[PDB]
Amino acid sequence: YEHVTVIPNTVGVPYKTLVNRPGYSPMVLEMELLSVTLEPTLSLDYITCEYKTVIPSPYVKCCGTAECKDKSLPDYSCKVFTGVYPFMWGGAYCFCDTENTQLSEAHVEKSESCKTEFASAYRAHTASASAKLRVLYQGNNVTVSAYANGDHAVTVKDAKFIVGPMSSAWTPFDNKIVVYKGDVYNMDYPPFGAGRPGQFGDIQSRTPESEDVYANTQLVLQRPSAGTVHVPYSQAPSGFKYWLKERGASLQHTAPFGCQIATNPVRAMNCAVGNMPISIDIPDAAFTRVVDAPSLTDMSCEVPACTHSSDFGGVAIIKYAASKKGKCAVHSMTNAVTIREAEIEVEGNSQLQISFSTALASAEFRVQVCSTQVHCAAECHPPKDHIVNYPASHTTLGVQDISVTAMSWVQKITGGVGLVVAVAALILIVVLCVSFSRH
Amino acid sequence: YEHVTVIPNTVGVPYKTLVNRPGYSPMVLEMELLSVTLEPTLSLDYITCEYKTVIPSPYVKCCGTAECKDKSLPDYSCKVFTGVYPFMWGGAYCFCDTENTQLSEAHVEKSESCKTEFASAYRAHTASASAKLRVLYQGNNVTVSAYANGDHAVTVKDAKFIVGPMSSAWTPFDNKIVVYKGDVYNMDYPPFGAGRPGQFGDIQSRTPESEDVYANTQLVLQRPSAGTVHVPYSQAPSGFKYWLKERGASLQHTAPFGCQIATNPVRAMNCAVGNMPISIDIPDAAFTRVVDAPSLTDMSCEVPACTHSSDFGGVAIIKYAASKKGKCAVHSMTNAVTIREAEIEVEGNSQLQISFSTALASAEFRVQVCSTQVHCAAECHPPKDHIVNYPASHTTLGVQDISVTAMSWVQKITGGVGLVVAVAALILIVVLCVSFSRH
Ligand SMILES: *[C@@H]1O[C@H](CO[C@@H]2O[C@@H](C)[C@@H](O)[C@@H](O)[C@@H]2O)[C@@H](O[C@@H]2O[C@H](CO)[C@@H](O[C@@H]3O[C@H](CO)[C@@H](O)[C@H](O)[C@@H]3O)[C@H](O)[C@H]2NC(C)=O)[C@H](O)[C@H]1NC(C)=O
Ligand SMILES: *[C@@H]1O[C@H](CO[C@@H]2O[C@@H](C)[C@@H](O)[C@@H](O)[C@@H]2O)[C@@H](O[C@@H]2O[C@H](CO)[C@@H](O[C@@H]3O[C@H](CO)[C@@H](O)[C@H](O)[C@@H]3O)[C@H](O)[C@H]2NC(C)=O)[C@H](O)[C@H]1NC(C)=O
Repeated sequence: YEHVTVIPNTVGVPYKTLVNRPGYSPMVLEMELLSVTLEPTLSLDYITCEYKTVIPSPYVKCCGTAECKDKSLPDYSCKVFTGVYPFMWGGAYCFCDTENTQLSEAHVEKSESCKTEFASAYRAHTASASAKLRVLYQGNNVTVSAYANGDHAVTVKDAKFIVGPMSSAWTPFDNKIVVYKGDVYNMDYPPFGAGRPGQFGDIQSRTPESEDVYANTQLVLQRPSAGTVHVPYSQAPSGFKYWLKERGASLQHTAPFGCQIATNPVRAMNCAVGNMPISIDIPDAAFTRVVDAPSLTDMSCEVPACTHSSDFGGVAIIKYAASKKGKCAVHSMTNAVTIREAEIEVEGNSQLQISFSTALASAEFRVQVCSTQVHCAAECHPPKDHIVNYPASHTTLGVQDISVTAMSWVQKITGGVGLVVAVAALILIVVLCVSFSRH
Repeated sequence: YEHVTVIPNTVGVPYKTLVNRPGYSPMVLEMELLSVTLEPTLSLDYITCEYKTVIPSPYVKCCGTAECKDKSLPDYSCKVFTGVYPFMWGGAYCFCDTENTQLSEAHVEKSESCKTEFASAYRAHTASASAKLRVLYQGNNVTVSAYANGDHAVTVKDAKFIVGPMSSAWTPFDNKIVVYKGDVYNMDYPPFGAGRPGQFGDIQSRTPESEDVYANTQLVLQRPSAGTVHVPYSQAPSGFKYWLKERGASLQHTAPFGCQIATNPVRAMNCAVGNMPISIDIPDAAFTRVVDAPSLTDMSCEVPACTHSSDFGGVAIIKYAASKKGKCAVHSMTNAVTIREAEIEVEGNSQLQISFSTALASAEFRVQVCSTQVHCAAECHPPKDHIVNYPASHTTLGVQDISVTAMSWVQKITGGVGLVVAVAALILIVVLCVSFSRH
């Protein structure tokens, strides 16, 4: 028997679905999402890391001008400085006083640190949804791990589960993301081969091991101080280091819908967005024939206490006369009231307790305790605690879910005004009918 | 100088773009797409292959009944056949005649061939476009390899190229594809864990080396022939082998827009879809000053022959007076006519020869050479050949592109009728003005 139901994508909140298969005693399955993962498909664009500026020892010609040679190195710069008379610890380096010329050169290489310290620039396309579902089946807890794209069937205890597709394609990840050691950011990183100095992606490579490096640090060689050999330069500070200080909050801190973000692989977990359809194929052996089930008659529901405290604060006691010893599934007939127990045991003339959660001011609801139904009603009190550390187990209320006392007042007021109108309307109708009787 | 142009997404067809930078001689860059690749990002769903049915030697018990326990193997089946009296070459196996029972069991597992012969069920999301472009930069042929997503700047001879994004997101691949070898199919393969017997996907695994195997072959054990030791069974033949015979045409042969399909990795190549924006950052060194360039005067154009073939039929002879020896760009001022040569050499008082193609019955166009325009005119003949094995070098014909003789006829006819109306209208206007001159 194939049963199709839909639950909210909210994680950690159990939902109950009634499987009503004619000829068999009603079955109730409790399903809870333990984990929902949206794993984006990524394509690496480039690696950003700290750059190393390489400055080979300067070449000094005591007499005669040095010549520059072009090189293909990532950001090669070379300049000749005439009129230089450098000193070493033991005295002037050159015999020549004025004809001395220095050749300075420098280039940029990706640092050895880039092997472990780097940010990866990725493009995200679509997400592969995956979910772990806890199901109470035949009274046992079975965990179903399946892809939530609607195309993965998982069979446990001969029950086949289809999960998804997701009702929402929403993902916390943007088209372009940057990943740094567990921290994922949504940013429009600059195009490969066209990065800018002092900004993220100033030095770029396609892979951490690639020797193909783009660099735009605008390295400029300056004239050495008189009497010295050092090679001064002006260069934009690594955009990677600046980014690390200016990263801002990561997606696990900024994402909507309470999404948890993790890396290796990049994952968005437990995003409370949309619904997740579930289809369960339940084998005939799993069902108990109606005639083989206890029949419950002479039922009466009493509700000794009710508080709409979001944690099954309500308790109801149901008296019953069971035809025989056995088990019966319990289901609420209204969405407004959720019952914690999926099944109870029945025997003879006795009573059972059920814990329930509702937002209702007045808990008017019906309960199916096996094959028969009983009507429950109560006045529910508010909680004293303003804040809790858990999501409500009950659903929200509509405008029609006001209290019984409030409804009585509304009916009396509405009826009072409606009666005045109905009477005034009748008087006018009679007068008009008379007015047309005098034509 | 940043020049932004759009090249139609056609491979093997050269396009001319004019770079007009004030103060410098006009430059023409010839661009040709050599290869355009759309590479879909894939996520493997499962592997299918030919299955092996494993049948262990049958267990025969003599005076006694055999029994077995259920196993977790992918499609395990076990049955006990009573009343068996098997013979071997030397006589009956059991001393007992009727008390004998045979225990037959079998299961389905991936064959040893699945490591080599298999089909991969992939999910295709979006494609990363890339292209190889030929550019006639500075009179030389420069090959640019770049991603075509608006990213990946490529610098060649100090000229920086940005390619894309593509004007069309269209791809030949559906969201579900199946890859066998060099063939890719747009197949809506069945959900994992829920394949059907005798059909593709009857046996499934997540990876070629995975021990996680789903199988649905309807393997049913049959009673053995009397006196014979064997385990007969009814099983649906491999759906993989059936699929191989029923594969049909692959996307390589069925895809629209002339798309070429290849695998390892999966690629769609040279699809004639939409267009591809190109932005070129051209260094000032690449431009020649107007004063340094040759200046042409006293230009005239004649066309010894013209045929409006898809090839470069039609030759224009242009006479010129050049102030200096040198070279300059040649550009057509009309889209209707394309000139094969991008640049020519000019000297003194001489003539230049260029080839062009057009769909025009009457070729009327202006040619800009060294910033001087000359007007050409010709009567073009139709081609004798009906079909060629190459795409037209010229653009399409507009509704306004009518021959000069035909245009003359239209003007004479339209003018003649318009004149009759204008005269008739004048007569009526005069009569009405007279009518209103009464009283
Ligand atoms: C099926 O599982 C549910 C939920 O239990 C959770 O999921 C399971 C698969 C396991 O991973 C559990 O470790 C995990 O908690 C079971 O219901 C839960 O039972 C536990 C006791 O085992 C309850 O803990 C206590 O409950 C009392 C109630 O008065 C509290 O006072 C205690 O402070 C403490 O919380 C837990 O609350 C309860 N959860 C719910 C929603 O009812 C369920 O019993 C199990 N069924 C079977 C047959 O295993
Ligand atoms: C720049 O490149 C173009 C195009 O050439 C193509 O791309 C190059 C990068 C190379 O890969 C070439 O192998 C490739 O074809 C050159 O124009 C082409 O020149 C060739 C001759 O070298 C022409 O082939 C001839 O065409 C005539 C036509 O009548 C035939 O009779 C000959 O037998 C022969 O096939 C080719 O047609 C022509 N292509 C076009 C569109 O005109 C170009 O010369 C080159 N320039 C430089 C400086 O290298």
